[PDB]
Amino acid sequence: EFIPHIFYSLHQIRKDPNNLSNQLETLTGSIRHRLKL
Amino acid sequence: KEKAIPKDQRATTPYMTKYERARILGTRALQISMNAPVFVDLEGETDPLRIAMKELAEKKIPLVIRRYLPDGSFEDWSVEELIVDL
Amino acid sequence: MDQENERNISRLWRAFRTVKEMVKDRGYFITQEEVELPLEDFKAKYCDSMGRPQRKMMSFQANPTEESISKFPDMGSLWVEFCDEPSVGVKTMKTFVIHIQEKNFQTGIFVYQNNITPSAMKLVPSIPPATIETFNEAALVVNITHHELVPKHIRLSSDEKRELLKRYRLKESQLPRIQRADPVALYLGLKRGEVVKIIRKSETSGRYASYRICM
Amino acid sequence: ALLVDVMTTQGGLTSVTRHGFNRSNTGALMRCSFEETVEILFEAGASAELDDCRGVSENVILGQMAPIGTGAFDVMIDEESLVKY
Amino acid sequence: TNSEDKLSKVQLYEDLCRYEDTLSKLV
Amino acid sequence: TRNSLGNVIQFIYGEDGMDAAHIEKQSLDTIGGSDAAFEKRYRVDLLNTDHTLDPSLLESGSEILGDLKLQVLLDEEYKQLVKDRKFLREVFVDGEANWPLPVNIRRIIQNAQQTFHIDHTKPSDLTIKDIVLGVKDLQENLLVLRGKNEIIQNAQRDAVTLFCCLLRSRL
Repeated sequence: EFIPHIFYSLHQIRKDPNNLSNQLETLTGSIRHRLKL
Repeated sequence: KEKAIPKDQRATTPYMTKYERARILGTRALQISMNAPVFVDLEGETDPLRIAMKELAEKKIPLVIRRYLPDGSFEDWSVEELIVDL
Repeated sequence: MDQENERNISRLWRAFRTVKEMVKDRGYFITQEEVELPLEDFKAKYCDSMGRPQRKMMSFQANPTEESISKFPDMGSLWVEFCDEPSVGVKTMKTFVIHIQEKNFQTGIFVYQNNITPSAMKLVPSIPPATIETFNEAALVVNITHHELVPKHIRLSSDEKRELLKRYRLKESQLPRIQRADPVALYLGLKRGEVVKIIRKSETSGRYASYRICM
Repeated sequence: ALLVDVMTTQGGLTSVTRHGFNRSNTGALMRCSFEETVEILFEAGASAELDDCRGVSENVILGQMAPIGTGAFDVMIDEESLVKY
Repeated sequence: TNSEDKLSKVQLYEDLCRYEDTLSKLV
Repeated sequence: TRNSLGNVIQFIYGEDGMDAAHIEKQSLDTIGGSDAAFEKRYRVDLLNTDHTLDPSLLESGSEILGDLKLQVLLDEEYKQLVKDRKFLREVFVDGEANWPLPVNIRRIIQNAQQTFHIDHTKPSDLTIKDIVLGVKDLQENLLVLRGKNEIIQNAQRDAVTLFCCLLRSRL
């Protein structure tokens, strides 16, 4: 399953941009992983 | 003809040694220098060794290497099917 | 209790343990507990009231395991007997030979203390297909196979010998050879024309296997 | 490793001298090549010894091509590929 | 060869395509 | 390796069948070091907080945590490393680590890092399955002897044992 994970990661992006760049980069990498699969 | 090994039961390396390479180049250079037909598109070369290398590059030398096992049997490998490192 | 008594007792116990190790290594069935018998039990059993070592009660018969029989169908029972006399006479050797023959044993081990008369050893090869092998007591105190420089040897069956000979495409006179008087050959009891495999360590590949033939 | 394996391959310690190598089973000319020529020739004659002419020295004496590297194989012509062209 | 042509014919293929493009722009 | 009469002197040249000019000094990292350093360096655990992978290293670090097949594979790998340590300490009782061997793996890895301009500040898109299976397959594709009976198979594994040990050590 990639659809709910994409949704959720999308929402903690749009909820907390104030996270340090580390979390943003890691989470974007996670979304790139899910759409790659 | 009992010595010859069937093609399926060939258990020698599929790469060609430096000794086989030098022997093949020497034989081909001699044959070219004795006015043998050339199988490739010669382009401005006048040295039999370089034309031998050129023919080797496109894998067009029509020779076969026979490899002698210690007991006396032998294994036949065409020059076309031998992998040459570069 | 003079010191020489317990010195000789300890050396004899050492030789007994070494002989048991050898018999186990020849493919026979020997328990680990029997190999590790402490010297106190040895003194309790194989010594009289005066502490004299009663060698004559130590003779025993051993039989091959299931695995050895499967690998070597021809292998049979073995008998081992000690001799009390400082020198073995002709009559004692004849009695031992007759005992082995009537027991119909394929091989026997005769351990002597100091010396054997030439007429006694005249009878050694006179009982085919039985084999008689002698081991001087002073040479069995320490197990040779337990040294660091001695690699591990294994014996090969007829089928394994044939398969190796075919696969390497060889005739038996081109393999490396090992003599009969070689101590490990006596230990394993190799006859003429038998192939022994060697496993060894190597700086370049870790483990390496060689082969040799008994000539 | 090779030197040690050669020295102890006959079941015993074979020294690198005439007594160890020139008393081996190798070819007559090979053995007579160094240090005991005439006596080895005499003994080979008296025992009717057969030489096989496969070592390097026997192919150097007879002026032929030893099986050494480039000489370990034969070069032959393939008719199928030649006709295919 | 006609398989990919049929796959490109249905809209949701283009949908996943520009969705991938949009995430590429976002990254 | 034979002679003019055909007698075998060695069943393989050098016991590994390698040319003498393709061999350089390389260090086996499994032999030396205390058990704590070994455990920290080579052990990975997806269920214990002590020995987890930091999710900022692996691109899929978030989802992999808590899986079952992955930890089984990692356990097999760690058992292999332990057996390798035991064997290597059996061979070299002095505890030395530098021995001559073929292929300089350090230079190959450095070339891979230099050529692709790899930036360490970003997550990598690798997969544990892919790494383990790739290393095992590469071991499967190392050949010196090309027989077919069991004898040649045993000889070839015996030949390539130590190199496989180093390869497992580095990757």
